[PDB]
Amino acid sequence: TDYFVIGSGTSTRHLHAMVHYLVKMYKHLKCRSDPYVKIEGKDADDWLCVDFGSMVIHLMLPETRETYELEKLWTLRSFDDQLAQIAAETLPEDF
Amino acid sequence: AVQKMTRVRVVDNSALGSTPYHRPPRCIHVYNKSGVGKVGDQILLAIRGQKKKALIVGHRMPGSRMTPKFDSNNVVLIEDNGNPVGTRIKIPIPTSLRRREGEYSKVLAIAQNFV
Amino acid sequence: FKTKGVIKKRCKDCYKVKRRGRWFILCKTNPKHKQRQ
Amino acid sequence: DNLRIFTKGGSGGMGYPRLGGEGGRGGDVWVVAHKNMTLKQLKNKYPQKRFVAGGGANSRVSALQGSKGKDCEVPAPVGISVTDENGQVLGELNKEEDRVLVAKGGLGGKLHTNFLPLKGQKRIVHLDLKVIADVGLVGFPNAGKSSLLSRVSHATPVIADYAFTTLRPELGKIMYNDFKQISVADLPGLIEGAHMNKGMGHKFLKHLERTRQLLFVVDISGFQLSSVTPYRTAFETIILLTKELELYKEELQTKPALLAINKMDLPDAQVKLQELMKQLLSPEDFLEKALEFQHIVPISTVTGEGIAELKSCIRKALDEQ
Amino acid sequence: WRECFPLQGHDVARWFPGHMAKGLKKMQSSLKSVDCVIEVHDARIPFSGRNPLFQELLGLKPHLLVLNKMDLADLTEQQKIVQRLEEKGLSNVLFTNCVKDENIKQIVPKVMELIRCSYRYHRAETPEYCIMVVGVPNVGKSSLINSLRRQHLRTGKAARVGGEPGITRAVTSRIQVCERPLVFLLDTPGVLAPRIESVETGLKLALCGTVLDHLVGEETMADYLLYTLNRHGLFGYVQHYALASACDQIEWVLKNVAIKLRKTRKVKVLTGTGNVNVIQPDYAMAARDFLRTFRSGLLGQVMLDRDIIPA
RNA sequence: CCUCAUUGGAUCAGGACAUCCCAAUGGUGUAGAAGCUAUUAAUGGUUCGUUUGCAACGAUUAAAGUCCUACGUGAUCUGAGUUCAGACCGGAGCAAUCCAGGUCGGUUUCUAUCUAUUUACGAUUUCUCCCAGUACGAAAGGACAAGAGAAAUAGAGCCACCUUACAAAUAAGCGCUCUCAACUUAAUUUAUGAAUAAAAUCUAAAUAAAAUAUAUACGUACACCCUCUAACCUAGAGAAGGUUA
RNA sequence: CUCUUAUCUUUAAUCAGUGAAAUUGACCUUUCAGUGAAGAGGCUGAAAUAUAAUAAUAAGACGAGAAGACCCUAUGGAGCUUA
Ligand SMILES: Nc1nc2c(ncn2[C@@H]2O[C@H](COP(=O)(O)OP(=O)(O)NP(=O)(O)O)[C@@H](O)[C@H]2O)c(=O)[nH]1
Ligand SMILES: Nc1nc2c(ncn2[C@@H]2O[C@H](COP(=O)(O)OP(=O)(O)NP(=O)(O)O)[C@@H](O)[C@H]2O)c(=O)[nH]1
Ligand SMILES: [Mg+2]
Ligand SMILES: [Mg+2]
Ligand SMILES: [Mg+2]
Ligand SMILES: [Mg+2]
Ligand SMILES: [Mg+2]
Ligand SMILES: [Mg+2]
Ligand SMILES: [Mg+2]
Ligand SMILES: [Mg+2]
Ligand SMILES: [Mg+2]
Ligand SMILES: [Mg+2]
Ligand SMILES: [Mg+2]
Ligand SMILES: [Mg+2]
Ligand SMILES: [Mg+2]
Ligand SMILES: [Mg+2]
Ligand SMILES: [Mg+2]
Ligand SMILES: [Mg+2]
Ligand SMILES: [Mg+2]
Ligand SMILES: [Mg+2]
Ligand SMILES: [Zn+2]
Repeated sequence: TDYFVIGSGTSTRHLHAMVHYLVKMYKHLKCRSDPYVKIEGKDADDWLCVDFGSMVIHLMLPETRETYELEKLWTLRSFDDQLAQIAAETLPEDF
Repeated sequence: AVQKMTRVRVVDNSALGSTPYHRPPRCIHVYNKSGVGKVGDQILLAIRGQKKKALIVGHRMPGSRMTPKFDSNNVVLIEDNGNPVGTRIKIPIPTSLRRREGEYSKVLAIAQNFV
Repeated sequence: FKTKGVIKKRCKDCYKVKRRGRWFILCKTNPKHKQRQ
Repeated sequence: DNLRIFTKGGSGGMGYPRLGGEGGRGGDVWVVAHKNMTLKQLKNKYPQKRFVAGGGANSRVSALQGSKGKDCEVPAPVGISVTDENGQVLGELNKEEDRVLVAKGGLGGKLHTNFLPLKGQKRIVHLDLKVIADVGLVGFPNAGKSSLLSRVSHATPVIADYAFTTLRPELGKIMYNDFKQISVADLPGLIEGAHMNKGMGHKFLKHLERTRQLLFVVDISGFQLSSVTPYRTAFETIILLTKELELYKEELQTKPALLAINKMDLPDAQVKLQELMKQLLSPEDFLEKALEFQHIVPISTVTGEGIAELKSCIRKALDEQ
Repeated sequence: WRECFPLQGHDVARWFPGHMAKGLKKMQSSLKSVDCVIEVHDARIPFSGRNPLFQELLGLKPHLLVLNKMDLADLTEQQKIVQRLEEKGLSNVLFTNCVKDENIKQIVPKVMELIRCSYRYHRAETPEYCIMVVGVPNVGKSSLINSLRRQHLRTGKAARVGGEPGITRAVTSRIQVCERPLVFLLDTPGVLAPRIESVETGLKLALCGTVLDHLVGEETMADYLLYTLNRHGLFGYVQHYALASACDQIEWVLKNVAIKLRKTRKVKVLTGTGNVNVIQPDYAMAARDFLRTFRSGLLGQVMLDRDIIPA
């Protein structure tokens, strides 16, 4: 995507309201030729993600944002602390 | 192609998979009307006595031209609510997952490398 | 519309008709009162 | 939300003489906790309210023991209070995984003992979800409570022009900018006393018991309401309100409550509002201990003036306890 | 050291073969000729397993509980066990070791006295006292036939005694046990339950050997030993398996046990470049041997149901 | 005084409707959403496993219907059982033997004479998107029709790619493509209007309409009278059929 | 096994030579409903219908075979045991 957007929300209710408002405005605001966008994560109760053609928005609760740390990964593409801990291995026989 | 009783490689950093255990995970169910599982198709694993949902992110069977064939059947674990269990994926993931009908944006966010 | 063997009126407003080869009691006030033979 | 249910325990199977042995205990009714949504299903779906259990199988040749009967179950809303037909509280399914032996299956028929068969117990059991609102509205007739609920929410409340109106309380959840929803229910105007269940009575007053807090509307016009000839002042009305509430239940008086002045729009009402300020707080010309919570705000429902101010006070008290 | 064994997501232990169903029918039909019913069980598990149907279906006749395998169990609080079992409504309970004929004499006098209180109706004239033994698999139910067969009649083994569950399949004919009271026994196949209660009880019920271990895997069960063995304080596996020091991780202990026993497999692992077959230590074999030592009593005496009995 | 002994599976399925899903409707203690009950309809469909010897569960699905065809079907195949020759325990009998008690072992073959049969069709279901987080509803929650797009399965075909073979010019699927119209009705709902003074009444009155599943009216396919030494063929068992500067 | 596929040999098929077996009341040997003892190519009533081959399937002819099973009978046998 061209732009990656992450925004926290007060509660689950607030999260649903923000997602619905953006989609409603998106359809109203032109995009007549452009196709439609799904709302993903409704089954999820704390993290909702909407992927527009050139932008992706992830709305999640504070604790979910803290655990996943999406900001760090995309800011630091290959130097994320969690990524660093993931090493590589091989498979030798045991003797 | 993943079926019932296939052996799978968890490609997350989640403890459920990451931890070395003498038995690999085996597929118990493929969520399709077709029994076969391809890229982007969910499956139910039996991993360490636990039944856990997962998503296929690559397989050894050939696909259509211009798509990547992997050497192992790769899978990511997703929670019941649909949020990924693990927080990082360092293995390349095909970009076809974006346009397949379904919810894959959460997994794509967690994946740094795309092929 | 219940298909019963005997048709009996249940209220004053109920009335009877012979449509499509069968007897009906049709009540406008209370649709519960509808019966077909 | 205060429905009733009848049940019947299974009968005990009769035994087989000459060493055939016992008969199976009749089936018993166990109300089983499930998703709270079941209350709508119970009252409406499966309208027949009789829950009966299979009687135990009679002892058969070869001295087969009884099947022990077939049990029956009632899915119920979480938080339901199980009470007898007489009103005695058998139990409450406050938490999940809370089954209750509401009815007793017929004692297993045993030929060796005194009784060959025995019939199952059957009873009427009240299962009720009396409105557990966050706060409740208690006021005398013509107070204005329905009008107050009308504007805070969009509930189209029945407006009680005369007494003994709006018998069923109307539940309304109040939305807030914080996305917090507070449920408020307005019951009908209550009569003085009512400890003997006069008129409207205290039967609906059980609904307030469930409510965490109490909301008191104070119609300024009610002050010196001639009626037949009580001519109750608002000062008197509050004293009667406190007294009658104590008689019905001591705990009700102790429960957190708030005060809502009404009908202040009229200039004379504003003069009375100063009289309302005078009444209570500092001692006046009294005509037992009583409680004044002091969460009193001056508003007029008809003009919709000061309504926003009261909303805040309510939420503060709620968030506190 | 861990705090609580993870039981989220694990399933219950469903075994219930067909013979445990056809059998249950024959047992019901045999009520005609049974004066008393004896429930055998594993002393290590006082309050679990315990197929409820036995009290339900076989409740017609008087009942007696015989907790077997007392030798490989901790019975310091035996007094406490009786107190609660009295509350359960099991006034008479017996602890017996079949292999070394411990306390097996007492059973017959109690059955005699117990029968005297009851009525016999149709069988009031028969002089032979026929009683019936039931219980879950591998509780010594078949052995109890032989231990009494010899203790009183001094004749010899008459019922096939085997380690693995399922040896005795159908309800058999009577087996003579004594001559003076002329007591016969009816042997029946072990039945567990159509539905065990909890994932833990089912996990415990596999420890003593009541259900085939492969239905549980033998890997979600070896872990349970280490938990309870360490929790209960019986740090005996370290000495027996010459481990470095106490531990609470299966991958570690089973790594040590496997090396000690010089057991390895050729196991296919799936790496990122394709399947590869790599020789590895037998984690599966160690789990079995670790289980088979526990069950043999060389790892110590245990009270799997603890803090449930005291209360 | 006691008692007790044909049926699973595989393959291929024909049919009933007393309908499990799909479709059209009446009633409601049907606000919406979920449900309940009844009418109509036989259209196509109606999953994969574990322990099992009958059930007992797991994960799914729009649904995992109930029955009849001599377990529908062993000259198509297969496991039990009936049930034996050997052998053990348990229980009988002085023994031989025996038990409608356990268990382990344990050979049915068939070249089809007759009938019958072996060369097209016009599609089902599910999810997502939109309408629209709207109508409704105090909130919670949350539709219908209309409209667009994806797959799954079935049917009919094909080989540019991919894959697997022949270490051949081919054949396959694990690859690719294509699938539609309804003249004719049932439950039910309307309009006009007599018997019957109505400013009534859908009508086994004369009338006008709408409305499941079915189906063949209506289409597509076929259609030519055909030389043959022989060779060749993406046609074929033979014969037939195609091709021949 | 999902879910089958390709190749080669055997057999098959066509040409030449040689040439059996069980089986067979007679047959100019059809479908549906009925009747009947669980039962019909052959009976009752409808219907269908130029004639002969070749290669295939196995629903039927309660298809063909063996010294197969099961119960009962005989003032038929025989082996075994005894009290
Ligand atoms: N002047 C004035 N009139 C008011 C005010 N609030 C309500 N009313 C009037 O009071 C009239 C009587 O009905 P009202 O008391 O509102 O109904 P209610 O609240 O349901 N009464 P009850 O207490 O019996 O349930 C209403 O018709 C309304 O016009 C107010 O603030 N000022
Ligand atoms: N240590 C010990 N082992 C015992 C004891 N009784 C029986 N066993 C063991 O348990 C096994 C025999 O079980 P068995 O007597 O057949 O009991 P069962 O319950 O009748 N068997 P089943 O599982 O078939 O129902 C053997 O491994 C035997 O050594 C005992 O008192 N102590
Ligand atoms: Mg069919
Ligand atoms: Mg029908
Ligand atoms: Mg046949
Ligand atoms: Mg043949
Ligand atoms: Mg012999
Ligand atoms: Mg065998
Ligand atoms: Mg052999
Ligand atoms: Mg045999
Ligand atoms: Mg032929
Ligand atoms: Mg639509
Ligand atoms: Mg020849
Ligand atoms: Mg002819
Ligand atoms: Mg016929
Ligand atoms: Mg004829
Ligand atoms: Mg020939
Ligand atoms: Mg034939
Ligand atoms: Mg004779
Ligand atoms: Mg003779
Ligand atoms: Zn009526």
